[PDB]
This record gives sequence, C-alpha cells and structure tokens, in this order.
Amino acid sequence: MIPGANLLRMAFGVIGTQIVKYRKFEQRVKNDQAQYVSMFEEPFDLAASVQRVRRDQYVQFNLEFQRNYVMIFANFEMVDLDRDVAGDQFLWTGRVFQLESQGSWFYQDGWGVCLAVDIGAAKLTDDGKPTF
Amino acid sequence: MIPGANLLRMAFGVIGTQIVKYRKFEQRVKNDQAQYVSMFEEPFDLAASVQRVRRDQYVQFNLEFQRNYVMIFANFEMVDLDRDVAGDQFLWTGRVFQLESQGSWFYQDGWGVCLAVDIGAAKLTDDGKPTF
Amino acid sequence: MIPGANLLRMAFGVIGTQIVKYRKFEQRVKNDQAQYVSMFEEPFDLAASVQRVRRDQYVQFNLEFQRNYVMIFANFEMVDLDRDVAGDQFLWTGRVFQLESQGSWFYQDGWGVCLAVDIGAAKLTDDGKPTF
Amino acid sequence: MIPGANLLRMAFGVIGTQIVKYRKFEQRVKNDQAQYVSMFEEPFDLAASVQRVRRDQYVQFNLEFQRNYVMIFANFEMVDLDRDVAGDQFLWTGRVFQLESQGSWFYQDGWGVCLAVDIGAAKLTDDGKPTF
Amino acid sequence: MIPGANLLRMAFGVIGTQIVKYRKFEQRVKNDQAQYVSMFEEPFDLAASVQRVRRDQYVQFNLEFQRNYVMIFANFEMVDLDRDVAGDQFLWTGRVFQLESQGSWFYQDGWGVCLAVDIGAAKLTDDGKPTF
Amino acid sequence: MIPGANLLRMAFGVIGTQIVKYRKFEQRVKNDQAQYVSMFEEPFDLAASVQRVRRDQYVQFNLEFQRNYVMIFANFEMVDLDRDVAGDQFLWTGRVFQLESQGSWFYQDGWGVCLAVDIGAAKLTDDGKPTF
Repeated sequence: MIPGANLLRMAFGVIGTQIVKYRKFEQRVKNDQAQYVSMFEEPFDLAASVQRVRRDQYVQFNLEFQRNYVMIFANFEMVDLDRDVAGDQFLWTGRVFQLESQGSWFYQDGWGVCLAVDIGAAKLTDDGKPTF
Repeated sequence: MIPGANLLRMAFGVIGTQIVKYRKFEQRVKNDQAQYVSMFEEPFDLAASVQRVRRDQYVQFNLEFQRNYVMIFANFEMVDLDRDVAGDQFLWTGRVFQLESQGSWFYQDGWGVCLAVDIGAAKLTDDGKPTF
Repeated sequence: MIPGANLLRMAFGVIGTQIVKYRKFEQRVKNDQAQYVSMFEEPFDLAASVQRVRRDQYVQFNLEFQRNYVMIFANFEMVDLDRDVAGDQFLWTGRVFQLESQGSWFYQDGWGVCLAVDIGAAKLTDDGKPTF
Repeated sequence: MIPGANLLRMAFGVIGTQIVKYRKFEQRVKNDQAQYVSMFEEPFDLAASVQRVRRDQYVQFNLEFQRNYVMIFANFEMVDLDRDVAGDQFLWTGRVFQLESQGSWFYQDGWGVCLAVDIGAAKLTDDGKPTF
Repeated sequence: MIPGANLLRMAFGVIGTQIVKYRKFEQRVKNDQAQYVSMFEEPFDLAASVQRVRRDQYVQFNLEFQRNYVMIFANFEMVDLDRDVAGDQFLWTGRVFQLESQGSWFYQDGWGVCLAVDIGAAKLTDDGKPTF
Repeated sequence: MIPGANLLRMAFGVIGTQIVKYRKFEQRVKNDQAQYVSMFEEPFDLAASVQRVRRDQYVQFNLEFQRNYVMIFANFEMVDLDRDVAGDQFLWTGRVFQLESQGSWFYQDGWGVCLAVDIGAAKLTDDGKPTF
C-alpha cells in the first residue's frame, strides 16, 4: 500500500542523494555548573536529500544575526528535542546541523523530513576527514 | 449519495491503514484536591490513517518545548474536549494521544478527522503489549 | 440566467441532503432584569447540507473551551444577529444551533450559507423526538 | 481592445442582472450643530450584479454588532468617500447601501466594482414602491 | 532572449494602452521655512496600462480618509522616492499621480510597474487641456 | 541526476543573462573607533539573472525611506552575513549591492539565489568604467 512501503526510497531511484554523517542521541548528563552535556552513538553514513531553506538575516540587540537552515529528507527515524531527550546531529559539507522540526512519517512510511540549523564548523581529522 | 455512504471506508480500499487502540470517555469524577480524574470505557481496535503534523520546537520560560501532533482520519465518531466531557484517547506506537481538534463529518458521512497530541509513553504489559 | 434560478436546488439533485428543524425569529421582549427573551415562529423542516467547520479547543481564564461550528447551505432566507433582530435557530442531531455569519445569496439566487454555533442538547419530547 | 470596450457589458449578456436604484452625490452643506448634511441627484435605475460578501458578527463594548456587505459590479462610474465629497447611495431589496471601497476600472473599461454597506430600511412610498 | 527584448512592448500589440502625461524629476531646492520644493523636466506623453488597485476607506483622528491608487505598467524607466531624489509624476484623467512603489524590470527588460497615489485635481489650461 | 548537475547552467541556455561585477569577502579588521572595515578579493565578472523585488517606500522618524532590492540567481557560491564574516558585494548598472538573504542550493546543485540591497552609486573610473 502507498502509505506503507517507502515513498522516499522509490523517489531516491530517480533524484540524486547526498551523503550526510548522521549521529544519534545516546544519553545526556549534567557536568558541573548545571550546564548539561549531551552524548551520542557512533556516527554512521545516511543517504538523504538536503534541500535549502531561505535564510534571512535579522537584527537583535543592535547586532546582525542569521539562522542557517537546511530541510533534510532522509529514510530514517529522526528525532529532535523531546522530553528527557536532546536533538540529533548530522554533518554535511563540514558543517554541524541539528534538527529543529520533525516531519515524522516514519512509522507510517519509513522516511522523515526535518528542519535543521547549522551549529558551526566541523572538527577536522588529522587525515583531512570533515568529521569529529 | 456522496455526502452519505462512507468516503473514508471506500478510500481505505486503496490506501493502507494503521491499527490504533482507541478508548472512549465513560464518566469522570473529582478526586481529592479538586484535581479531577477522567476514566474511560474498554479499549477497542480502530482502523485509521494517522498522518503527520509538522511539529516545531519553541521556547517558554527559557526552556525548550515541542508539541507532538498527529492528524488521525478514522471511521468513527470522535469527540475531544466538551462541556462536562473530557477528551478521548488512542494508543499508537506505544504513545498515548489525546484529541485536540474535531473535523466532525460523522453524522454527515460516518468518518472524522482529529488533531491529537502525544501525552507520553504507554504502559508496558507483562507480556510486552504496548497498552495500559 | 445562472445568477438567477437556484443553483443549490439543482445541486441537491445529485448530492445528499440532511433534514434540520429550522425555526425563525418572531419577536423578543425584555423580561425582568433587562435581559431579553427571544420568541420564534413555528418550527418547520428544512432541507440543507450541513458541512463541518474545523473546531479547535482554546484556553481562557485557565480553563479549556471549544466552540462547535457547522456551515449550513440551505435553500431559504437565513438571518443571524441584526439591529432589532435576534438570530435564527435550527435543530440537528439533537443539538441546537444558531447562525453566526451570513452568506446571503438569497435575493440573488434563493439559497444561502451560514456559520452556526452549537448551543446545547435538545429538549427530548415524551415520544422521544429531539425537538423543543 | 480588451482593456477598452466594456467587459462587464459583454458579461451581462449571459449572466443575469439585478436592478438597483442608484443615486449620485450632488452637494453637501452643514446644518446646525456642525453635523453635515448630504444631498444627491435624482435617483435612476442601474443594472448591476450585486454579489455577497461574508458578513460576520462581532462584539464591541460588550454588545453584538454585524456589518452587512454587498459587492456590486455595475457599468457606471461609482465614487465613494473622497476629499470634499461624500459617497454615493443605491437601493436594493428595500435596503439602503453606501459604497465603502472602489474597484475603479471605469476610465480604463467603463465598469466598476464597489463594496457597499447596508445603512437601514428603505422608506416606503404611499403606493408601496420601496424608494425614498 | 525573453528577459531581454521588451515583453511589455509586445504585450501592447494586443491589449490597449492609455496615454498619460509623464513628467520627470529635475533637481530640487528648499524654499523658506525648510519646506523643500521639487521641480521637474518638461512633460511628455507616455503609453502605459493603468490598472486599478482596490482602494478602501479608513478612519484616522475620527475622520474618514481614503488613499487612491493606480498600478501603472509603462515602457519607461520610472523612479519614485530615493535618497536626494523626489518621486516622479504623471497626469491621467485630470488627476495627478505620484509613484509609490517601484517594480523595476527596466535595466533587465526596458519596462516597469509602479503603484501610484492620486495627489489632487489637475490644473486646467485656458484652452481646456488637463495639464499644468 | 537532477538535484545534481546544474539546473541554472542549462536554464541560462534559453533565457538571457546579465553580467555583474562580483566581489568576495576576504578579511575584516577593526580600524580606530572599533568599527570594522571590510576588505575583499579581486573583483570578477559573474553571469547571473537579476530579477526585481517589489520595493515600497515607508516612513521612519517622520522621514520617508525606501529599501532597494534585487533577487540575483547566480551560478556561484554566494555568502551573506555570517558569524565572523561579512557579506559579499556585486556591482550592477553602476550600483553597489550586498546580499541579504541566502537561497543556498550550491552544494546541492552549484547555483544560488540571494536578495541584495542597494548601497549607493558606484565609483567612476578615469576611463568611465562603473567599477571600484
């Protein structure tokens, strides 16, 4: 049935697909000073389509900021902010992105869409790999 | 006639449907402290299409929250919050959901659509069933 | 001519039609305490299509409310609130409804569309009829 | 040419027309108390399509009001409120209507569209005609 | 190429055009009291399509105002308000219009679209021409 | 694959293309008075489609302003304001423009779309070239 199967998997047959370095939330504990540190599973490659979102600059406290966004369609269960849970994280083009929204569709269909925000430059390995 | 019959019943012929554990309001009484306890009748299975709603995280009291939503099309009379009546409740993927909107269409057509919010993880039975 | 004739009358030829118990405003007088009491004509059956309106719960004074809406297409002159005139009332599925908006179209075409709110449960006759 | 000619005149060949009693602004002087009195030309009949506008009731000062609207397409120069000018007035179904908006299109094409609000019941002549 | 050439010039082949008396900003100097007087080039005829904009009346300081708008598509470079530069001015149907917005498209394509606001009645020449 | 390749490159085959003088940010230092001074790479010609954006005049501090916008589709990595990075700048028709939004699409497809504001008149070279 169409709401079953995997629509994004079939759609990946024709359109191209980028490879991101996904990384899943594991457990998250408090360091000193009540700032609260997150930890994650092992990274793994993910086949996803990362379309753009129009990012517009704004002004706050007389400074200029801009929130960088990407909308990722991926064939995986992607979970953002949740009670007792922090967001997920994926690397793309040497930039960290964490999910902000959650389009779900997983348990219905197996795929998902999420709006993710850039966080900062990725750490560079000794060999030149753009991963932590 | 087309406003009669059951359009969702015919639409279920082609598209797939999920099975949720629906549970209907019975009557509701006040415990101590004037907090007010709602109780229900026996659960029963329901064939419904549970599509997604874009859930976006927000900020309140310097904390970060996110309201989880699913839009359920079901071939049953579904009643949310009402004068002297509490909301209805269904179980899906081990998550409790309570209805928030009401698309009606029941007395006209026999089916309905409701926006429902996740409440929390379901209780796990001794045998492993994801029901209360 | 098409803006003449009656488009809803011919549209009723193919689609189904619900029977509501319409009731027209006659006069209203002030009882004690300066509140007005409304009186009405004799009830009469009306052939109309009563589609849904998305009703969403809200919060006021820390309580939870929800306004129940139905959009009625009927082949009759329907008038809601007016200067020196109170709104009309129709019964459907043992629920009272009063008109809130007014699509008019009567003097042009003969039919009309109105948004109507639920008021409460109908009075039950001794024989079980759901009419006042 | 199409922006020339008269598109509403051609459109009136197929769709029907309602006859309204139009009345054009002539001059206006102030009576006593600095309230200001409007005067008008002779009434004349006008063929126009008077479609509806969804009129929704509202609340002000704990009372309930509702502004009645009609959108009139007429093959005439219709002028509402203006500097040193008051709006025009047309009678339809024994009700006065004053123009509120102005769709212009006259000097381009010869016709116009205006949003008009009901003012009150028309005066009834001795013979029963519903004009002032 | 299509963004080159002149799309409005070709579009004028089929649709009709109105003739407006355009007039271009020259240089602008201050009279006494620091009110600041603008003056213009010689008027010249312009072939343009002057479509309507829905003008709606509003209330300010308990008075009633209404802003008269026309959207002019003309095959000429049209500049409204600018740093050190005043808006441009065209005459149509004996009414002065000053440009409000600026649809540009000139250096791309040669034509432009501007929203223009009525200023007032035109000066009448001795021979009856509706120009300054 | 279609999200690969370069859609704007082939789209330039049929539609026309303007030539702008692009200029990329290099570094930025604080001069005296703690204001930063931007400096850039060497200018280079860029092939892009610079469509209009509806620019409307507004009022601030009882003066009248207007922000001039252009939407540039270019087959290059274009970066506006960023943490520790100033926006890029391109010259077109003797006017300086700096990017404001960022449509991205580069690493996906190779092209991009940006909203750019006008800054002021270009510096005129001794030979008459409209470049810095």
